[PDB]
Amino acid sequence: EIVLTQSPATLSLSPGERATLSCRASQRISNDLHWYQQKPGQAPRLLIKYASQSISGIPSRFSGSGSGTDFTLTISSLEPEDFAVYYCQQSNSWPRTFGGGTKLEIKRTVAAPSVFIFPPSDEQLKSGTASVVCLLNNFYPREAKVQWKVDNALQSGNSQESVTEQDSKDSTYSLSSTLTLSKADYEKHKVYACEVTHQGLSSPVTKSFNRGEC
Amino acid sequence: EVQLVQSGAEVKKVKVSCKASGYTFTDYYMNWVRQAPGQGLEWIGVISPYNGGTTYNQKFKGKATLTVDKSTSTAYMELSSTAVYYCVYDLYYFDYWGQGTLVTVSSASTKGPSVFPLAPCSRSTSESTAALGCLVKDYFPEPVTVSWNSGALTSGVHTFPAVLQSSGLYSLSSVVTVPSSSLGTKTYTCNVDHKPSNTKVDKRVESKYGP
Amino acid sequence: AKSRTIGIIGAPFSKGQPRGGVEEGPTVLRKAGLLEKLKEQECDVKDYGDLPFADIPNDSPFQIVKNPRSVGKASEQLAGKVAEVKKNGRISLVLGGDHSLAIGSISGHARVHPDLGVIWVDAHTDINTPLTTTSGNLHGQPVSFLLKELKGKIPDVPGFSWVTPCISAKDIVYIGLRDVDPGEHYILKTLGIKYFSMTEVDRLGIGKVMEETLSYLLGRKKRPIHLSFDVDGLDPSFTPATGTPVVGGLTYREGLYITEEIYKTGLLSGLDIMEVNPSLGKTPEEVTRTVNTAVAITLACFGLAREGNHKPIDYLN
Amino acid sequence: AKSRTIGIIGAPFSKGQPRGGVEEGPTVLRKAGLLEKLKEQECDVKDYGDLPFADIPNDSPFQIVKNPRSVGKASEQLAGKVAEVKKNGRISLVLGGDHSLAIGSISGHARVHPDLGVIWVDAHTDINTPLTTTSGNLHGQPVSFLLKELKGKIPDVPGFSWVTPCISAKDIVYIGLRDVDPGEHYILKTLGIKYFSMTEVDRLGIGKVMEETLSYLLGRKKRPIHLSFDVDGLDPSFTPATGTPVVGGLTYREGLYITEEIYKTGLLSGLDIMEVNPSLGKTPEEVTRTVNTAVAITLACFGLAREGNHKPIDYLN
Ligand SMILES: [Mn+2]
Ligand SMILES: [Mn+2]
Repeated sequence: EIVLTQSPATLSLSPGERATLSCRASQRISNDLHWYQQKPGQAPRLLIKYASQSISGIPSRFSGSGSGTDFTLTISSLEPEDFAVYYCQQSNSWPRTFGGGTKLEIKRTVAAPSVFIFPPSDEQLKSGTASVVCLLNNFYPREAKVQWKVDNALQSGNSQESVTEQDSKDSTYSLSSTLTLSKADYEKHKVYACEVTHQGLSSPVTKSFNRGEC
Repeated sequence: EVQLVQSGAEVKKVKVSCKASGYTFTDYYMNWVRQAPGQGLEWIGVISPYNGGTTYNQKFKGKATLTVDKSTSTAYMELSSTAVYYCVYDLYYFDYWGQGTLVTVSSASTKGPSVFPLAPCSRSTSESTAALGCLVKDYFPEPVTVSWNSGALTSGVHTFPAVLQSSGLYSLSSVVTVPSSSLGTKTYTCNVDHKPSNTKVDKRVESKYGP
Repeated sequence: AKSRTIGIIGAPFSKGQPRGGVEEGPTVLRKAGLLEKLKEQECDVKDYGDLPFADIPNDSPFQIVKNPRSVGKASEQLAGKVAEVKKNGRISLVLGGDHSLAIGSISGHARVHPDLGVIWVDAHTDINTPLTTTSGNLHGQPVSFLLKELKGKIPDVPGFSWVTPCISAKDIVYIGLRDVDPGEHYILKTLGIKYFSMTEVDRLGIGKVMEETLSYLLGRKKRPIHLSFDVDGLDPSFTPATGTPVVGGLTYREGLYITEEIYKTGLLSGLDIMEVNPSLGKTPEEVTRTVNTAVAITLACFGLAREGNHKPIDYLN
Repeated sequence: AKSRTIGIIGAPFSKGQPRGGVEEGPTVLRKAGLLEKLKEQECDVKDYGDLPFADIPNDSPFQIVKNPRSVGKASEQLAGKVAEVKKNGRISLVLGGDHSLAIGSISGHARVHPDLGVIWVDAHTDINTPLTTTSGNLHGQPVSFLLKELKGKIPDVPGFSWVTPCISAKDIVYIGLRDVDPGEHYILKTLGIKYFSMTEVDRLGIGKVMEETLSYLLGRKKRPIHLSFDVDGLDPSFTPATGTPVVGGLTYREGLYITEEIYKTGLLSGLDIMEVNPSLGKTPEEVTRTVNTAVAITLACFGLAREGNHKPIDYLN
């Protein structure tokens, strides 16, 4: 039970220079942790024996440093395929704590989301529910706010959100909030505005429609 | 090499296989570890192949029970009533990761989705490269497989992850595409194929007698 | 430096003893991480790999002495490799295995350095002759082949033709005897071998014991000391995962003190770690305790003091 | 009497260390019953309550040094309270908490008694300067602020303006060092601070160690001794429920002997018990063992001999 603190929680960095990380322990484990490369949708992949030593041809860029609590992982030759949720894990104390996740992301520039709201379908109105989907597409970073306005009423608790992973192509993200209402509260209002606050947007863009409009 | 066969995906409201293969058994220690979805890694336990030496986690000694099958190189971790699971060897390291075994803690029944899309032909109001997307709603279990016009439209495809309802544990996905406004005589059919319920959904959306 | 210049030699061997599993000595001690824990302090670590020990299928025993030829071939290969890495001027860190390999470990060491001294740290004396044994397991019999005073008392065991006795009885020191045969106690009193059993340790304190040991060995002449070390000589609270756990053994602190004093001699020349059986841990945590204990012992043989170390530059910068 | 006249000061504080839970030091040590166990033998027990430590929200760290201002305010409040209860002529029993509070504990004690001596019993030296730390957790850094010889080596950490170094390097004694940073070992060898690490304890025996300690401190002059005590300095078999358990520590018997000798000096002036974390017991029985250990240590600091005590009247009546 030694808490491993990964001081970069998440991180975004370009294909480029060094990307040194840190797993700071709670005690002096004295050069007794490891390093992992859990790619998305993958089992984790071990990188380092004991703050060093490059296990089994893991290629050229995963040097570490020890002695004796501040344990680092340098990414010297960044190699942008290496963007994965990293983990440190102690060895010589029980029970075997891991890190938390040290997500390396792609840095490009801040992009505005192409915002696309969608009415609930008449098929969904033929189901008795109503889910309003407002897209945020091809933007950077994940730092976004979706605010629902139902005849200009700031609502919450009726919306579920979904984040894409960062694209290999254009390094963007794609969001949607699914403002799921009943059929009755849907019919009570028309103006269904999606206030989108994102860094690529200079103003909080309210993407709106009316009930029975399109 | 040290290669593993794990089994398998299950839904429970519970044994997990980990078949050792490609090497000499009783040389490396079966070490179970889980990962909650979207979370870190939670170590579980280490059993020897010589004997069932438990040394479980403090928190996992009740729910998780590791057993040994030292004759046929599989080993088993059993459970009583929400994450993905892994078996690794080389207890000081962790280099010999298994497949990945998702178990859901679920009470939902197997159902096909109810897609409530919008696929307008990029003529909503005035925008050239306007979007469209399907609303893959109320399916169980994971996953759905969505393809646009039998996978024809591949650019602009943005499959969103299955956000899980607090309603009936019927998760929700949505896949969207951005065509152009000079594509008005082109329908775009998301082909949602929820295979564990064997349901195949094809969609499109028209206008409402516009100008 | 002169000290902490290490050749590491594994020896995954088990045929000198019954309980299979001490072949996973080198596997475990390397996978727990030993080379790594050496290389922070200025340890010129050079592994030489585990030795490819053969398998004679028709290992026809002697009367009581079981599996003689495989052990003889094993220690011959080991004696060659250990003498080879002492030609490199390193410190022959050997780990096994069992005590039967210490025959070759001290034999090849004596090939290079004939004037050595042995500190045999074990719960047992391991001085069974092939006549005086009862098990005939050869980890009970390494010492009898190396004492020159038992020449003539040693039958020509098949596989040990290359063996020559190398030390005298007045150059070996036992520390931590607590399980001794009648034959072993008879020979030990017969040869006048200086020993510090647990009686004398409880009498004197481990500081006084180590001081008398180094006065008994190095008080005449500076000579390369070959510490060889059983892990069962410690009390099995600290090392449960070993072959012959005998209660009332040495504590962890005392063994650390032994190793620190032997390092501060600076005449350490070859270190042997035997009898590590990971298959005897009732939990893998027990194995973890035994292995971390043995690794801490080995690290304390190479400068890692409990008072700590520092690389000799100003840290106030 | 002069001795066993106690001010008890709790300090439910944790911000010098990462693992939250050592705030339940005073809660547990009072709920286990400590005041009560004092009051049978003639202990003028006066609690002074747990100190109301504030919460600075914008505790902006230094580079490595984390949470400086809350720790500085905490030790300042503690130094005021400890000097206040030494104005009462009592013995400042302080319990926390962590070693960061020992700054104020020895500071306020030195305000009243400038000629004190520190016996810093801990598995660690805690002599990290803000330059030489790696964690920056301030329980690794109390001693650097109190040494006059590190003046100039101490950057002006925000919150520690009131701090003045108070003791010399030749007046502090370590007992039980077994986990020392390279910077810590470098400074410890640099200042010539007399220490008794586990090496010297295993060499000498705890009787000889305590005798040399009291000869080193009081052999020149009778002066008030401030024993400050970590519970991880004991072996973690006896004290598992603490922050940095380091194996191969002091046994329970040896710690009791230390405390009994310090009582028989009669120059005990201020006692500090730190690093008790009940949240680190894997079972509450482990917490029970740690707390009963620490309570027995404290009681043996106030006359409770293992040979026993008697009130000086004839019991044959
Ligand atoms: Mn032995
Ligand atoms: Mn301490």
